[PDB]
Amino acid sequence: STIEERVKKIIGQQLGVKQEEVTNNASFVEDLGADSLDTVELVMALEEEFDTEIPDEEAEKITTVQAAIDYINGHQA
Repeated sequence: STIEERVKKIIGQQLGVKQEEVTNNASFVEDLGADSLDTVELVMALEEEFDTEIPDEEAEKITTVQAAIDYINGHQA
């Protein structure tokens, strides 16, 4: 669906990066660098995309992007 294909973007923009280096198994946080506009942003995005205030507690599990997908999918599957 148009959830993941967009997720990458969210992380590709939110975190602030290009639209190519975005994969489905990269700890953007440490891997790349998301210690400011990581969740604080991703949340809103991933939130606007549907509705799920991804809490840091659970955000630490979405360090990457895929998790952010399997997460939004693990809710409405």
